[PDB]
Amino acid sequence: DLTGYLDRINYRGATDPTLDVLRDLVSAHTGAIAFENLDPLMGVPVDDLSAEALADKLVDRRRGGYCYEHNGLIGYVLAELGYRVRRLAGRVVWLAPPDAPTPAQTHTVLAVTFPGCQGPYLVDVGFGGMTPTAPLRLETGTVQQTALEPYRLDDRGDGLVLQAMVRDEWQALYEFSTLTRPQVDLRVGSWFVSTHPTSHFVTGLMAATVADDARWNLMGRNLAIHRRGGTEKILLEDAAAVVDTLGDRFGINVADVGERGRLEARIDKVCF
Ligand SMILES: NNc1nncc2ccccc12
Ligand SMILES: NNc1nncc2ccccc12
Repeated sequence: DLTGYLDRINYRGATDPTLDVLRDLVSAHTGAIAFENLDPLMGVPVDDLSAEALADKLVDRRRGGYCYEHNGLIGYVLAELGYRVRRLAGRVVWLAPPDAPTPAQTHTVLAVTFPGCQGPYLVDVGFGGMTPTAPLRLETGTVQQTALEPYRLDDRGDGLVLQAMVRDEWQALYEFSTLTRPQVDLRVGSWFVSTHPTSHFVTGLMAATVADDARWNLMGRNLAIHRRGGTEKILLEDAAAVVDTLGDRFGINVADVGERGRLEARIDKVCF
């Protein structure tokens, strides 16, 4: 299974559990496998978070996925390579004020260590739209510049909060505990966010990729290309054009979802 994954992300480097390999893997993964919620949008739950199910979808079938699928898959890969992987749970606070109601635990991230590491590293390749394209030092206060935006971790209560410089200000993305969460808890969270009528992944369409000094973000029919210099926004004309963008620009095997007419009609009723 390891080979199939490495070919999918077009990785060619060494496979020893080191910092450089972790960097190169995260970079290759985020540039190759899109974030998408086509399953929950089409009424297909994300329930099965085993190595076999995630590799079947994200590698063999050339589909994307969301946080549970992305960090699930890379978590299994890193474990096989010799990294120590702990799975964590998070609450998403992006664009919300500090007095917003407590969000559900619907995000999952990884705490990663390896032979000779000075400290633990945060790995998150599943936070569609703003996922860090580098492993980040799991330490507070330090500004950590990536290939795209800079990131910063801060101590918030009994846990931590990940922040990123978006446009002109520091934005809180998600807060999380560093306590290990059992697989079953992650399944419960993934079920909620993929099946609940109020979930943004059920009511709408979201897709995201990086290629390579730019972010390609899609919210329904609204396509945004974020570069270091600025941002360009494209209003997609119809549901048919949205599907084309998902297949071409985002590299998703849209045929896997089923008949294109059904996907177009779902996008038409939801986004238009
Ligand atoms: N799939 N996990 C996620 N859960 N809630 C909100 C999110 C917002 C952006 C990206 C991923 C998210
Ligand atoms: N470097 N500061 C930055 N701040 N906001 C957005 C960015 C997007 C791409 C690259 C850099 C960015």
